[PDB]
Amino acid sequence: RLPRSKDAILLADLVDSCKPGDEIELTGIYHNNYDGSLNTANGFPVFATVILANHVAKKDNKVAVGELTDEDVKMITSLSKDQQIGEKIFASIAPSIYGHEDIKRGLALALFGGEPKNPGGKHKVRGDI
Amino acid sequence: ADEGQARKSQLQRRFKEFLRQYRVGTDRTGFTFKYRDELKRHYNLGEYWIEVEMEDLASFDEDLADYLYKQPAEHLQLLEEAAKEVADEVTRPRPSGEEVLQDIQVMLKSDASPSSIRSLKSDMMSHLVKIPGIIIAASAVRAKATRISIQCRSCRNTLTNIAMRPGLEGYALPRKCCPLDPYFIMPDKCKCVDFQTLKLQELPDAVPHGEMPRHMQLYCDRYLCDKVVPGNRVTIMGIYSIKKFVGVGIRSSYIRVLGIQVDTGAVSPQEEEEFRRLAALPNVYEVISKSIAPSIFGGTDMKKAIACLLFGGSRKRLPDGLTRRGDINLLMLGDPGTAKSQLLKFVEKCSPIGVYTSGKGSSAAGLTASVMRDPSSRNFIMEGGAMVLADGGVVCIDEFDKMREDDRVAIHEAMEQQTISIAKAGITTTLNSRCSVLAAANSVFGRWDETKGEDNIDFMPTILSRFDMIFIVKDEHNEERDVMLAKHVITLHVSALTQTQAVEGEIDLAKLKKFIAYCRVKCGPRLSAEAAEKLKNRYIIMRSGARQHERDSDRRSSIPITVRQLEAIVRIAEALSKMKLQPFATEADVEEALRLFQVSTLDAA
Amino acid sequence: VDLTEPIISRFDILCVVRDTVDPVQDEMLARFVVGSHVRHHPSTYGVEPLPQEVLKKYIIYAKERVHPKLNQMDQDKVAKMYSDLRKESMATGSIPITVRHIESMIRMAE
Amino acid sequence: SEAYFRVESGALGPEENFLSLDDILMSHEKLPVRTETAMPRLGAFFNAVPQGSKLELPLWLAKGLFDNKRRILSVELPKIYQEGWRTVFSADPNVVDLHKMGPHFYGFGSQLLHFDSPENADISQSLLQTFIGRFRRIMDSSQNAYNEDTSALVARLDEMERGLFQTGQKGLNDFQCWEKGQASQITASNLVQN
Ligand SMILES: Nc1ncnc2c1ncn2[C@@H]1O[C@H](COP(=O)(O)OP(=O)(O)NP(=O)(O)O)[C@@H](O)[C@H]1O
Ligand SMILES: [Mg+2]
Ligand SMILES: [Zn+2]
Repeated sequence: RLPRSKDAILLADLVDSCKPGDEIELTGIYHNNYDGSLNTANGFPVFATVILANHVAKKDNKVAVGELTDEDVKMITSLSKDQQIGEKIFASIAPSIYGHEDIKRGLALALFGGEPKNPGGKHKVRGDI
Repeated sequence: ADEGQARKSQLQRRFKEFLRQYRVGTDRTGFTFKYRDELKRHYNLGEYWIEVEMEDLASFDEDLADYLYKQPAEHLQLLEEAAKEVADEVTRPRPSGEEVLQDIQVMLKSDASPSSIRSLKSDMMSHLVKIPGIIIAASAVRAKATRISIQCRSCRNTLTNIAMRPGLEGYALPRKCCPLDPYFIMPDKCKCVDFQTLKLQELPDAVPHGEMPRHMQLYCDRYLCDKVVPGNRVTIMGIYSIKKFVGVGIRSSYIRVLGIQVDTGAVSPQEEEEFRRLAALPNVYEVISKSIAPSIFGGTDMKKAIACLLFGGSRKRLPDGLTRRGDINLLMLGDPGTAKSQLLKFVEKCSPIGVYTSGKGSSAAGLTASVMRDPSSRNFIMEGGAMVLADGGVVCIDEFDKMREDDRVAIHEAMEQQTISIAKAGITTTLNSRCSVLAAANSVFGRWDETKGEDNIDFMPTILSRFDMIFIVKDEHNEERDVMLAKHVITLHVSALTQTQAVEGEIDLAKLKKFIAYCRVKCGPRLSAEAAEKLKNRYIIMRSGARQHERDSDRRSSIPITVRQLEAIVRIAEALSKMKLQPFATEADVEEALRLFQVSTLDAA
Repeated sequence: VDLTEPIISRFDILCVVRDTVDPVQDEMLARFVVGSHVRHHPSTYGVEPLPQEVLKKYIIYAKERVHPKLNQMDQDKVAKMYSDLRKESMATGSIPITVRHIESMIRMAE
Repeated sequence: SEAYFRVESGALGPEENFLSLDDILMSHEKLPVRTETAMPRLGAFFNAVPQGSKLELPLWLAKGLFDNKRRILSVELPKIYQEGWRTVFSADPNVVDLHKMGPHFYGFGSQLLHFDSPENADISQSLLQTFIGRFRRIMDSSQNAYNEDTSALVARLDEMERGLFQTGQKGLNDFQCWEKGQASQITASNLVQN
């Protein structure tokens, strides 16, 4: 079936909260107003509608560094003190898969990733794995 | 109101005294009135503009600088009028034919750190802003009225010298003298200036992750017109403002430009002295070769070929009108992971004009030129592809083997004739494509497989002939080279933190770029007579060798050896001479050209 | 594999998984799979994992608030390793193209 | 002070300077002629060159062969000194490219008067009015183009006008160095390059 759609208005700081292709989660006021173009298109007193936005989240970016709390940072930095943190992270990738420890290790290294750099300001090399 | 006129007069007087009194220097050496002398020399040259630095204005009178930052639209008019009267008292008396005083455009610049397009929120409206970007489109110059005179259509009364507001905003004609719209604008009795709209794309460094690059409309005025072309990188100082002719209370925004800074051709005499010294010192060729891609270990002959490509030969127009290309076309076939793409990414950065394209990401129209319908006019218009955007420069086609054959066919005219002939949609022209093609590709079988021979190349002979030099850069395993290369790579990765210091026996990238531009515009060499004799004889021996190899194989070689290769050697020698700013190519220059082409010909054995 | 060298060499990490028979390992794997199926009803680890919410927070923290620098990595050791890795690869069938594998090691250390 | 100075150009005078490199290069430029009598042994150059032959040969050689009786050859003006190009100069002297139209335009034109052409007066008046028209732009550009690329300004100028431009630039640079105090320092000569 064809999908339905709605227009939404972002104001002030909510602009640039999303881009095309973003699976957003939008809170807003469902607002309606008279529209003569829709009236002549439908032949009835049909009112256009738009969502006056009040919050935009994303359903893939469920966590972000701009939302991390001091307690989250504290427990993260406490976990890093453990000498088993590498093994814990490797065991934590796809825990419902038995074995494949080398695969989990490689995927952890790719998931965290290296550091991009540009020595001399003239020669780029990627950081991603 | 008299109080308002008093305020305007006081601010104009303060700007006048800034332009009259500002000095640079010290009592230990001396003083020069910077803006007085700039006004005098520019007016006597007929330039009628100056470039007032905001930092200098702040040092003289901080309140004026703050007012000009917060309210530039109000105060730039006063500053321009102040500059006009200062120019009058500085230049008069003037000779015959120069009695009438001319208006002065006060451009301005700043040392402040720039903002960005996505940083331009609503609170920046009507303020001075300084943003970087790339010009992607440039309008043709059009006339905008600065003062008009309007005549009543019925009774022929006239209102004259009505001041038009600057920028894209217009003026409302009065509805009282007669009819409801009594007036028409007199086309003769009005004064107009050049204006030009541009589109400034956000810097690729500045685009946030996952976003498309934004772009901003610019308005350039008077002497800012044609100061920048598409493909240039600029810092634009201007006034963020609304156009003033879905939703209701919305107005489109643009930047009224008042200062353009090309972030990277008029060289200073000091820079010219430096370039002449560089051309004069004996090992400039090796210095340039070391300066090209200094982070890339080895590949010194390929770097030398890239040097010859960057400097290029000399275009020649012969008595019958036929033109010979000076540009050098360089193909780099070979194994993967061999810094070919990095060398292309260096050349794009280093060439005075440089355009980087992926072969797989390109199309025939997008490379040469596109014909598209203008949405606002219904006519078909021309759009420059990469080879037009790179005219007078280098095209870096990476992953060149991934193009479809019909798209590689499109560049045949532009590679050799250096023109793009178009006959589409009723518009028929011959654009210029005076550019060098630097291409990179991998073997047919991934790595170069020596057992399969000529099957490692899928390119046609016709397009292979158009490349001046063809490198088959094989990746040959060797423990000593591998150890030294790995040490170089690891130290390079460690050196990402050490302040970007320079190196002995090397030219900085910016200085090398400017030196290439200087040598390109200045020097066009030729061959010496005995050098031409040597090249003639060696060409005969080379052609005989190629013919005998083809006969022994009983198969035509993939890479041909033709008159284009002779002329390729000619223009390589001319490029080597142009590095040294010599009017002639010696036997040694031809010898180095033969050596480079022999490396590129062993790669075709 | 049927892939070519220019596309193989761009992958920093190559992984091979084989479903070879080994009855003790098959018993362990099958018991774990049945355990997962009964555990997740709608209703080699030895270390215990993090909770996945904690792991997401950990990853997103580490990718922004941390930028590992490189100052010393035993250059001669890595260079010797890469050189004889190239020597052995020349005789066999996987492709350490020159710098990409060196930089893969640098990226993995980071 | 005792700096090197080239032998000055005497091209505008009744006769050019013997030792002037500029005059030598100026007189090297070729000049169309018609030969009035056949010349043996010179068919290797242009065995006899026949009578009535059109030739282009150097101005020094034309002056050498030319006697006022017009016994050996007749001398014809180059196109840039004939009436159409004189009219082009009369239109606006500032836009013509005297660097491309012979680099020694005024010197060649002045020595072209030696052959006693019937339009010598027209040539002389054209040269004088061309110089008068171009003088103000030369003066302003030379005396106000401070510390910048002078290539576009100096491009369209003949060698005499280029010398005037360099004189004006030298005066400007001298005064600016004085005003900024750099003239007081004692410095090594240009020969420190060696
Ligand atoms: N000699 C070298 N010196 C320094 N870096 C090198 C060298 N050879 C390869 N590299 C690095 O290897 C990486 C890949 O280089 P690249 O520019 O893609 O070579 P390439 O031959 O064009 N790869 P491909 O597109 O598969 O042919 C980059 O990080 C380069 O800096
Ligand atoms: Mg590539
Ligand atoms: Zn009226």
